[PDB]
Amino acid sequence: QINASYQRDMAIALPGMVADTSKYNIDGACVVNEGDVLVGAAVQVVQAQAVDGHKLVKALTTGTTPYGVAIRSHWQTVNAQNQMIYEDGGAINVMTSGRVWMLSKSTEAPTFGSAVKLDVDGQEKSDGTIETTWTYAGGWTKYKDIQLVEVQLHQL
Amino acid sequence: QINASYQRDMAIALPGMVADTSKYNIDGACVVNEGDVLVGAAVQVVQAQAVDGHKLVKALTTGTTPYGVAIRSHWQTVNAQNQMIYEDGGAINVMTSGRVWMLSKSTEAPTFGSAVKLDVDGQEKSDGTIETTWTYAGGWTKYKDIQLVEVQLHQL
Amino acid sequence: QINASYQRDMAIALPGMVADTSKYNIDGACVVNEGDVLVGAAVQVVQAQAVDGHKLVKALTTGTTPYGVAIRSHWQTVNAQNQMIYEDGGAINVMTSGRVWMLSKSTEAPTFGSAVKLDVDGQEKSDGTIETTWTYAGGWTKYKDIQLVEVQLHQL
Amino acid sequence: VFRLGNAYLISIDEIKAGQATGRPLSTRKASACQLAHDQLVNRLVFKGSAPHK
Amino acid sequence: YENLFLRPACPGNISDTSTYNIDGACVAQGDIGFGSAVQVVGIVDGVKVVAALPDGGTPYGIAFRSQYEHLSGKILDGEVCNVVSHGRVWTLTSLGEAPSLFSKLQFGSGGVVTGGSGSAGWTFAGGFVKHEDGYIIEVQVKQNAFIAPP
Amino acid sequence: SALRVFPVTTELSPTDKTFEYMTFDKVGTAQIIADYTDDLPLVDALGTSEFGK
Repeated sequence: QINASYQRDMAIALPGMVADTSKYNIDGACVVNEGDVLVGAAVQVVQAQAVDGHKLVKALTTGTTPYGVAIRSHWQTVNAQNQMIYEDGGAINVMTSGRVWMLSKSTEAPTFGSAVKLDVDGQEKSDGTIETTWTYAGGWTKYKDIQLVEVQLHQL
Repeated sequence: QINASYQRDMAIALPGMVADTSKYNIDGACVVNEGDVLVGAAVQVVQAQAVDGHKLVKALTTGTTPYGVAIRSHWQTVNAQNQMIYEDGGAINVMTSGRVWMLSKSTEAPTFGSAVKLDVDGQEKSDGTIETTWTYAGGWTKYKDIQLVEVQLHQL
Repeated sequence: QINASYQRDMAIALPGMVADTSKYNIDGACVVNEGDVLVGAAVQVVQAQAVDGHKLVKALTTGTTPYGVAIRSHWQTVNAQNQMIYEDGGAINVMTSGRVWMLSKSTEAPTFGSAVKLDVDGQEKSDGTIETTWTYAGGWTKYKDIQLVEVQLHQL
Repeated sequence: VFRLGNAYLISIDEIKAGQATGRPLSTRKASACQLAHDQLVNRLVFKGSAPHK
Repeated sequence: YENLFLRPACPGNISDTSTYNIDGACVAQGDIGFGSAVQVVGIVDGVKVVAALPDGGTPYGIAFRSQYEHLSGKILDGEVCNVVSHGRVWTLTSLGEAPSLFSKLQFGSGGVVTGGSGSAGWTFAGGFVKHEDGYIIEVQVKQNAFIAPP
Repeated sequence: SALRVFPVTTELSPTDKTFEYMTFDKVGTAQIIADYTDDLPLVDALGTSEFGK
């Protein structure tokens, strides 16, 4: 008889997870009643309160400027397809600066230092029509049936 | 037969020293590739590993884009040609934001708040060919036969 | 199982080593001038001090007359570029008559009793340009990719 | 009345290396800070500062 | 993982606890009022000399409210001064209505906000309240946003 | 299984950064001689080292 020992590696990242600890900036907001927002996808601001500055956010739509990216946090639910989501009514955590793992649906790894272009639904696309100030960070990984890409986010 | 007392002043800066304790950011997940890097000179990123995550950096050359400045460290640096350098295949301390003392090749004081133009060797010059987005923060001193300038850096 | 015993042979010679115990003569009142000398290569005299008595030697160059060959010494030598050399500004042993092993660039065995031709860099090589008055002493072996030849030197 | 200030940085690797080799670095940096403070006081006394009146 | 808000909305103070930077080694020429933009006129011995914003200058920061350094009510000539170079801060304004969110602000004379159609610089952060028959806005200051002309 | 298949030693201090080790070698020969002989050969020795980080 010959003894055996096996080996297995862990995954690198999860959708919407903070990449590293390099000078991040996360703020809380409230989700607008219309539509759910996927964790790890961009969001837009529709109205900011005048007294203090609290903001109402919803999913990105064509012809709008993004604000930040939804991240994993304490408050988060499960959808029908087991996709992790932010509900219509509740608090949301949004990252405005730093490195984050964000959903992608392209097919080829991006180049370091170039700009990031998004799609209507708020996910990465190599030839999208939405122009953003964010930058690629070089990380490119593949969770089970999920594509992820690492993005540097600059404060707006 | 009367006593006397004398006065002497310390120098202010040193090549590769952080100017102050402002909001700064240091990347230590980079590795020197293809040669050596001089402390107090700009560096460039060749490529970033997609899975491992270590960035590959080297000295600045014409037609490239600067990324950061190597800083001082009494433990990570190697002594050669009567100064501190970073050897090939070793971890490096790149500075991505904050105030840093850089080497210079000019002869006159610069204007506060103006844009910084570098030479093809990564050393400051008043009429260099490589243009950046970093700024002069006001400091302008001189060590023994070494000219230094205080430069403010932000993320690329 | 049945046991086994093996056999091995040591190397014959080394660069810059005294070949045997014939009548020799080694001059030690010389000093290296303007550079360094590889052990096992020819040298030249540039100037002899009239009142001090020391002789200034350096590596052989084209259109000159060689004077001797440096020999091995574990005390008066310095380790450099994975070889053993005589550094600048120090005492040196120079063999002026006798049998010595020196570096070679030739590819075929020489003929006993013939004349020795040296290359421009001071290493023995057939069909060379510099003519000498030394002889081959019948010795031709290689120490791990280094070609050595045995030369008899008559004093100038 | 007026106020002074400065600082310095140090890392765990440097601290351990100093403790191992016998010569530290934090002591030298603190000495430099104190000397800078004293020279600043003396310079303020003997040379003044026009922008600070 | 969230950022806390700050309680009193007075002019000249900070509005959030996000990433901020305060440049405390400065001196004033002339008189400066809390909540106004300042410019750097010179540097002596590692100290920056600041004055109120003129026409044609490039703003550097915004004067910051402190209850020990400035016992008078404003910053006086020859005083050490606090200046905010990065972060969200309440500024005096002459505008009448709130501009579009995340637009580019423009500074009139004396360091007051009067424009919302600039090309590059600081941006509106979404806060707009009323002070003394005048208004207060919330600005997001970034470090290398305004670059001194050659 | 990397820590089990290969041996694990303990010789480096937690503050050392490089290490070096040495190797030695020798040469020589012999010959058949007569009573009056002044041409005996000679011998010598060597040394080498390597580095690690």
